[PDB]
Amino acid sequence: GLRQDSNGKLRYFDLTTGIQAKGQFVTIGQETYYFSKDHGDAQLLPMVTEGHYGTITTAWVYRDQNNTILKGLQNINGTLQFFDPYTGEQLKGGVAKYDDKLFYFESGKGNLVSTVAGDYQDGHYISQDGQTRYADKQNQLVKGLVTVNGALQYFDNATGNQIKNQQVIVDGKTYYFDDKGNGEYLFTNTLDMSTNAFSTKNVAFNHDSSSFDHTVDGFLTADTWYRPKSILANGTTWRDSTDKDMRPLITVWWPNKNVQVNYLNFMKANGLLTTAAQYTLHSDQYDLNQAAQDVQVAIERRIASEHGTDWLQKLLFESQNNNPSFVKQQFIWNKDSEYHGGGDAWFQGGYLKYGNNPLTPTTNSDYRQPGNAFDFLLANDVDNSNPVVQAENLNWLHYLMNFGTITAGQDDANFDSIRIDAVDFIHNDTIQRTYDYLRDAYQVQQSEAKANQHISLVEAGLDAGTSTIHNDALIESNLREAATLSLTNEPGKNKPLTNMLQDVDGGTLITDHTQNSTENQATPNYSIIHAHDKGVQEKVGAAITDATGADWTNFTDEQLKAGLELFYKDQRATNKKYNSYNIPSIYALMLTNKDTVPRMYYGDMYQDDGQYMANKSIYYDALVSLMTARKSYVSGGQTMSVDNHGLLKSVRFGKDAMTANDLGTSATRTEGLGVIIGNDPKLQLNDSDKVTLDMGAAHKNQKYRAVILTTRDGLATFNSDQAPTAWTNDQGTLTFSNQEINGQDNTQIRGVANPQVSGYLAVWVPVGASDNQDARTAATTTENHDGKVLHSNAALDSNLIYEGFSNFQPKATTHDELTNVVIAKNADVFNNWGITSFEMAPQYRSSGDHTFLDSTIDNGYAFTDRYDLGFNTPTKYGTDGDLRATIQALHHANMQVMADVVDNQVYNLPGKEVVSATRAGVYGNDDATGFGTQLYVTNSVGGGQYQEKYAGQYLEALKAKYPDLFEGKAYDYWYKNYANDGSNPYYTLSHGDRESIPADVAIKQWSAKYMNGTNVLGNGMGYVLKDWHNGQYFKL
Ligand SMILES: [Ca+2]
Ligand code: NA
Repeated sequence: GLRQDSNGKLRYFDLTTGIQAKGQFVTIGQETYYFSKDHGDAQLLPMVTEGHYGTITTAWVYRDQNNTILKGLQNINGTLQFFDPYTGEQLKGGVAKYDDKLFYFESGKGNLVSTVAGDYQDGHYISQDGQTRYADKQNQLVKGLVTVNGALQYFDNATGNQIKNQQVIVDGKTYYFDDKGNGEYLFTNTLDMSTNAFSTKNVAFNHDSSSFDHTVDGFLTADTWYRPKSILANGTTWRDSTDKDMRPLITVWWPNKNVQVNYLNFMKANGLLTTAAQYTLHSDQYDLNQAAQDVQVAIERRIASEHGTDWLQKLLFESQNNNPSFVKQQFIWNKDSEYHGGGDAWFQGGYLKYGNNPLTPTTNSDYRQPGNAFDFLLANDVDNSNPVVQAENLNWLHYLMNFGTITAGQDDANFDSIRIDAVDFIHNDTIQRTYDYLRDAYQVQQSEAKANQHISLVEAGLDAGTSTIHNDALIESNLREAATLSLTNEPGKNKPLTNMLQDVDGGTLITDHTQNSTENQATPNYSIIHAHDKGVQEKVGAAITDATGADWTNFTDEQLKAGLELFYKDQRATNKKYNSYNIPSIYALMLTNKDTVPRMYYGDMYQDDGQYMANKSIYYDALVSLMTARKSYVSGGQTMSVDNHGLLKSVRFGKDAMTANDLGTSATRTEGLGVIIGNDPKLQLNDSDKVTLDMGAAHKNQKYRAVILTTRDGLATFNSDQAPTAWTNDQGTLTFSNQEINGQDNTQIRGVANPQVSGYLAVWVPVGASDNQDARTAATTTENHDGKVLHSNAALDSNLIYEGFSNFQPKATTHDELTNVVIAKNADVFNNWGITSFEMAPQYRSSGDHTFLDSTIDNGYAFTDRYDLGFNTPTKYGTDGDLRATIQALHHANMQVMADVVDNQVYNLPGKEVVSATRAGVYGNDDATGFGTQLYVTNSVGGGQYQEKYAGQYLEALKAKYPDLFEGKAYDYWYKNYANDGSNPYYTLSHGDRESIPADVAIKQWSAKYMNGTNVLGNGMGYVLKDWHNGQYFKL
């Protein structure tokens, strides 16, 4: 070990190999020394006790017992650190010179971990032989572990090839080098194990499963206990082990030196070793190994004293004194070694993509191809490319589309249509096959009569190319996004309303409102401003976190209630910090524009500081008046322009009048409407200027009356002809000005700032409609020949969807407050507004696990058992009985009912397995991180009682009735291409070929073989134990 030479100089010789230590640091008993690179002579580095870490103008520094700033190399608390010799600023993640040699100080704590061969600033990279290399100032290849322009980097010693996206062992230390070759230290490896007689007795009794616990799929974990050959009873007397003897693996074996060091120091601090001896990353391994064997003595004495091991379970594996457990304190066994986050880690810290390993035959897969623009989002990502999962998705769809029949023999209690949740995150083949189901079951492709009985929609725009190719479902129009530019912002922050003249998705036209006199041209679409998520969840989220301090995905009912109070107070004020401006105007656009199906959001009409439908919003009357006027008056062609005062003027002509010169039928006279919208609350007209609405040739010399007028304090609303009136001239033009018409207040145009309008809003309809005029157009049975399921025409436009929930509804405190009970009770209210399609929330039982917003407010999107729609105990919305009664009531009130189909993910599956994992982002793209690729313990097995009962149960019958669904099939779809030069995305026609699928394999419970991946779980890169020297996993 430590030995003096002839002259009394101290030198060090490794305790196992006998190799002299030179140019390195060694801890010996209590002291840490450096041994010079020349003669190997010792220099004692004094232990710094007392003193504290601080800051300076902001840079961390370290001050001694009496407050002096320390400079240079320092031995602090059994670590070596380096502080700039001028500023005293601590170095972290870089090199410093000592003894004219370079040492690296890791980025986490600034601890000295290694020697670096050289530091380079003046050479240059080259490409040779298909590799990247680095040439120094003399144009000579650089080799080994070096720093280049301040980055730690590694060039293969033999070739000079730079290493990228790999973990590399250099001189006994393990590093990761990223996609640019930029490195980071991970851990110091253990040299080699004791081979004394003591160690031979710690060896495992055998390799059988019964010798180890906390195993998964035959692999060992950090939590594993094992049966040794022998037990040092009470620390003194070796005996053969029995089948009742188990000891933690981590009392005898460590994955790296950091963990062994931390282990000895932890056991020190908890009374199982007392010694002046310091244990550091510079300790001789021989001493560390012996120290661990000595801790065993003290462990065995305490096991004899306490007649058991429960104290040791707690000591190593539970939180003690509000600290993480010993295991969880270790880098390789915690989230720090998973490198969470990144721009592609949209939720939950990001994702782990599953792959294959020869040692994991039960979780391997031949599939896992995303087959769409996106892959991961949340929780356990379902592999919807897998043929067995595709069959299961058809099973579940059929279940939902026959839920009343299936569960109660009630054929009037089944869902009619679907929303495809997270459509761009699931494989195109399952989307195409889903649309074939609906074609097979309901003949939607035969005519609008059938298609319009089953109006489905997806959560995407024009990028949902499987949905647009044959318009099997509505895509979302660009109105929301356009309105967010020009209407929803505070004064001074809106763009001009000219962006509302065309509805355009990344440069592609969905529909043009300017002079729309045609049909069957627009892409069938739905228009919204808000939804349960969109435009909402992160604004409430901010009132919550602001009033409370909680995070937007995880809070208590009490903190939520508080945030909602602030939220609604803000909503009802003119000056809004959290809430959207101009909401009634935007609804006016939605509810009068041609060539769309509008969707009403529940939360724009009702407030979540009340139970379902209890508290009307400030906008409620305006939206009711607009839905009422839509049903009575809205039909025919559209025109739209923005005048010289910035006012948007939108006219609908009435039934059968497509252009401004058409006369239509006798019905036309009393149909049509005009809308004037401004976004300038300071608008003032001069005395001579006019604002005109050109109502058209069917509306000459005609009396109009208001639906909506802008007032000082809000909006005046009128649902009858008893309203202020105005007259068209002999050309059909209504004329407004800065003066009132016939002394009628609020008939003049002027900008206004108030809680319901920030700019100007007026809606005018012809006087004289009969009490139940209905300007809607019925669907016909005429056959389609163009290949499209939905067609954007007067009949499709006559539909109206209601999204009948909000995330932030409170839990019901009584049966009568339950959402689904209240919906059934109020079914005629929806009919009277003209709702034709009732979009219910996802009805699946919430996992309740608080791992995301959806599983904290229990909205139905985060579930374990996708067949459990409220059996035994209710969901947030009611029981399975309450659901059937709701669907019944809606149907008897002439509405279709939408099932929110969530194929993307499953939450909270308790059964564990082991699968190969790499970090990935939403796109399914591998991230270059330190975690690399590791076997990983996943929470991947489960489902629930209803998945067990129903999954796969319908497949044999479905293959008999609709055999085509189980065949392979060629199909086309549109594919969104993004341009290099920053010009608009463009669409190309892709071909797909879905596989044949089986009907005889059920997914009764989920497992990893059927998943693409999972959100990161925080277990670490090395929770599944292996030999880090050679990468070999332990396996029973
Ligand atoms: Ca997915
Ligand atoms: Na050694």
